[PDB]
Amino acid sequence: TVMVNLTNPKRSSDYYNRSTSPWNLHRNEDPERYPSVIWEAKCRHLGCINADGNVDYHMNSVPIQQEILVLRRESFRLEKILVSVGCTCVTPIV
Amino acid sequence: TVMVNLNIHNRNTSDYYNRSTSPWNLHRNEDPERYPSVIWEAKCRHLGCINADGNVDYHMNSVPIQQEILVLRREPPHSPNSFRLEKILVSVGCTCVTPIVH
Ligand SMILES: O=C(O)c1cc(NCc2ccccc2OCCOCCOCCOc2ccccc2CNc2cc(C(=O)O)cc(-c3ccnc4ccccc34)c2)cc(-c2ccnc3c2CC=CC3)c1
Repeated sequence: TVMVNLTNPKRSSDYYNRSTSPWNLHRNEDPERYPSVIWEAKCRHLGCINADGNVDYHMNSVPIQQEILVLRRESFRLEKILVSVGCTCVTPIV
Repeated sequence: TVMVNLNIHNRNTSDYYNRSTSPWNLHRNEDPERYPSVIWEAKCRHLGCINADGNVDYHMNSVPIQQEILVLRREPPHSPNSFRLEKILVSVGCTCVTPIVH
């Protein structure tokens, strides 16, 4: 137990819309948490968008996750959580 | 100023990054004055994206995906706080974007 003294690009980025594996954000709010609001990505399609603007289901939209530090009120407890931050397009086999 | 229970935290030293059409490499961001002191950040391998033939198509863009994250910053011992909470940006991977539509 220690004493701790206490700009988001998602407010302006457009990759979620122009990606071949686009996504949308879901608001995760917790007033018992710092940060109080985090935004999690959910891939928009199963497959990926091809050059004709159609979903190619052989390719796979998958979410990229990042482990982040959060504070949970207890005075706080330091914890780690897994957040989906965007999606990428993968081939199922090389 | 708050009181943080660090509980069981201690310092430490999928293959999408390769199968993606916008593949990336991870680079070591190290700062002994920070917790976590090491963060692995992505840097896209190419300006373009990989096409069905396995070559790079530069009319498409590989771009990094960023996440704002909390980190602990070391405070001098003279200070009543052990740590200083900060926000930094980390690239977690890359995506392939079209530069223009239609
Ligand atoms: O097995 C597969 O097929 C395989 C496929 C891909 N990349 C191609 C690909 C990606 C995604 C879907 C299909 C793909 O291929 C389909 C068959 O090819 C049709 C040919 O198209 C020409 C090129 O197109 C691309 C080239 C690069 C990236 C994305 C695309 C296609 N998307 C696209 C193109 C364009 C453009 O303007 O061209 C515009 C948009 C667009 C984006 C967003 N909103 C829109 C809205 C409206 C209109 C367009 C859009 C999307 C890589 C690997 C692979 C991945 C990783 N390691 C390896 C390999 C393959 C081999 C070895 C290793 C394997």
